[PDB]
Amino acid sequence: LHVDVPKDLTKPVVTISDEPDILYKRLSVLVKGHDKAVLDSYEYFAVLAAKELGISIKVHEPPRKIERFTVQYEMRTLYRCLELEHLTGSTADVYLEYIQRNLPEGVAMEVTKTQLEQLPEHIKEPIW
Amino acid sequence: TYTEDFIKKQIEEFNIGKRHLANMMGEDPETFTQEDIDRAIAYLFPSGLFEKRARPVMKHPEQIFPRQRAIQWGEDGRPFHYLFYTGKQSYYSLMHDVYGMLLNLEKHGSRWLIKEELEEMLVEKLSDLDYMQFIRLLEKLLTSQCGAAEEEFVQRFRRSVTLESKKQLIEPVQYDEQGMAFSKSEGKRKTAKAEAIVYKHGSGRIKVNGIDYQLYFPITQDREQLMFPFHFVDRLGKHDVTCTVSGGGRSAQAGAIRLAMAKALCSFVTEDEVEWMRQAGLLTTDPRVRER
Amino acid sequence: RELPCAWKPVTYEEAHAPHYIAHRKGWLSLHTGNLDGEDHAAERTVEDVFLRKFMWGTFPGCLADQLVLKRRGNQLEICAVVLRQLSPHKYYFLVGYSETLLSYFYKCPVRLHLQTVPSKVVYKYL
Amino acid sequence: LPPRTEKMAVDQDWPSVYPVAAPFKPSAVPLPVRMGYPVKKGVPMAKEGNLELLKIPNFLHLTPVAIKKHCEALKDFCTEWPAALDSDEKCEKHFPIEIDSTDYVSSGPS
Amino acid sequence: ADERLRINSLRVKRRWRFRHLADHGQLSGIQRA
RNA sequence: AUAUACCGCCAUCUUAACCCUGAUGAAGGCUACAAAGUACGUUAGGUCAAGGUGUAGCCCAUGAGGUGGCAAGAAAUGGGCUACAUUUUCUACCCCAGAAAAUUUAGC
Ligand SMILES: [Mg+2]
Repeated sequence: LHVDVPKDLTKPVVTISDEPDILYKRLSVLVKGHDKAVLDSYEYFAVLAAKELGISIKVHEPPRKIERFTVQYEMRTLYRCLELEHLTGSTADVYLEYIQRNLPEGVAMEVTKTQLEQLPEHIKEPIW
Repeated sequence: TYTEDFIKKQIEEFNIGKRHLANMMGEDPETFTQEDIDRAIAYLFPSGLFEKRARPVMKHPEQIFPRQRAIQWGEDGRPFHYLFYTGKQSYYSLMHDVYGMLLNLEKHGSRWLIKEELEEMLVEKLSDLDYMQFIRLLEKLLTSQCGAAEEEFVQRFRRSVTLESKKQLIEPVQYDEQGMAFSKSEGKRKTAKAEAIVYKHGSGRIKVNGIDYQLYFPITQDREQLMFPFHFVDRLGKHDVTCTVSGGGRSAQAGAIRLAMAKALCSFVTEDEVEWMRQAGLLTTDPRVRER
Repeated sequence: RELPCAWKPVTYEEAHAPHYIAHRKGWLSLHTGNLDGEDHAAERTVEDVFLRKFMWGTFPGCLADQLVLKRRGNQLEICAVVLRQLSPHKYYFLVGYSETLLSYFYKCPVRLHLQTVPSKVVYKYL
Repeated sequence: LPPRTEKMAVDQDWPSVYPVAAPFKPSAVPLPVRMGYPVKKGVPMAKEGNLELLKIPNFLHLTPVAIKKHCEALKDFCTEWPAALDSDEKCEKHFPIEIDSTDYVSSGPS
Repeated sequence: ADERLRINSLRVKRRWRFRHLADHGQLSGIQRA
């Protein structure tokens, strides 16, 4: 668009509620695919998005698995693990929505979230 | 068949696509390179096919289409090369040059280029006997007192193979806080991994995981294995050894320690002695391991 | 003929043999069912069978090549390659019809991605 | 009719061409990309009608420019880690309990 | 089922439910070894 | 009962042109230190034990019961399972102690 541009845009309504935010110590994202190049492209995408949102990310590659069965057929499952650390509940929600909506076909995700909680008041002292 | 107009359109299409890809990836089109093209195509079109050629690729059209069809004469029809009518202008021109250089010289590790790669350089198919002719002329040029120009000319047709045996990397001689010189080295045998420190001076004390060597190795065979390195170079009772071994079993640990001590002791012996230990099999990692 | 006298265009998918499926060819359908830990692989296979039969009977003599069935979340994308022999009005009719039937038959948002070609893209001759 | 890549400028806004995940369109992607095992004295096939390029889960909708432009608009939704919790040493101090829970993203109707 | 369950209490590859589809690349992830 | 019904799963087998020579005859064309040569089906197959979709049979019996018996013998060879020790066995230790008593299969 050279001249015809939207004069103003309706930004979505994000409300700062009163309730306190969840805190995640760690957030491990394990993505599984049949293709290593697809997982590498997804890793590049997710890592760049993490940097652009300020999240702290580390990437490693769990060993692959190969299921053979019987003429001999074979199925390779390759893994990529993206460990985010020290992100709140809202950052986690928005980042996960982004990277799950942009999950390529044939790739599955397992997100393990490690929430930080305080002791219940009921356990602070023994009952007398 | 690809007409020159077709190839021209392919070149301009490729340049436009290059600038488009630079646009998409955010890179500067002016400095955008072929390696960048490869990386960007890999990212945008991921493909895990094992066949490297089968993946999507964006090459310059000359890389793709066979462009060996170079015209050998102009519009008037006169051929460019004075040996054109031989049909092997490249090969015979090269032979002529070699013969001329041999005439000039008369008036005054590595391997030979193979037949197929010589064809690739000449861009002309040639038989085996003419390849032999060329190689014998090159041999004659080598035997004569070939100068720097002739030397580089030969090197144009002499491929490189690297031989690097005889050379055991001699570990540096370090000094501990007490001012004593020592050298550290590692060894492996089956699943056993050993790391030994040999001291320049000593009284022949070996200490394995902090235990005397005769207490750590009750069997005489292992003690003989530990003895072999120092005995071979006639320096029993002249060095102290402090080694740490882990994994494996009795004989595997003894072999790992032997290898580590030999590689550490290579620092305190003469180069001739290092070569002798290499030939006695004392500096080689044994690769024999359990097969599935 | 005579007994010792004895002694067809093909596209890429037709040309290459089954043992090239991960070397030169790819997979027509792409989904998570066959991955390790995932479930419902058989249900996806049955869905794929029905889609292929339905599409081959709903676009007769139009499909130049085999379908590509992608799945992202609950989306179901049919990327088909068709010929330029049928009229575009009938193509639009059939796209709408097939999309709606498959959405109501699989309870998911199905969507369809025709790519017309002038004629079969022959790879070689066997 | 002619492909619309002929009308695409060399300095266009690519994200507007591929906003969301879409299949490869040889009439929309202005790249002379080729895919296929070449035949003897042949070349990898062109993109028009190529089923192999159609079978790739392409990332044309996620280019670096697009990713940065998305993550600049998504910053509105984010909150800030409490700076007091600089490392794990204080995370194990102020919040002794840790709760691990997992979600799974597959493809299907259910 | 539940009735029988309670009274008792008182007392080929099927993962896909194949060579055709697997050889024509119609089963995702399946390939020859 | 039938896959001697299909499906599935295994396995068997089969899968030209141009240029010269001979007087322009049938005809012939090589020498490198170079002398014409260059360009899927198949199967009375097995599998109804980690799986299906059908088809047939008997229906005073291929169903349901009752009364007795049945519980073998002998060789030559083929194969399999156990124990078979003094370089052994038991205890302490993990190796300097004390007590007990003919074909065939691999080779690398
Ligand atoms: Mg049978």
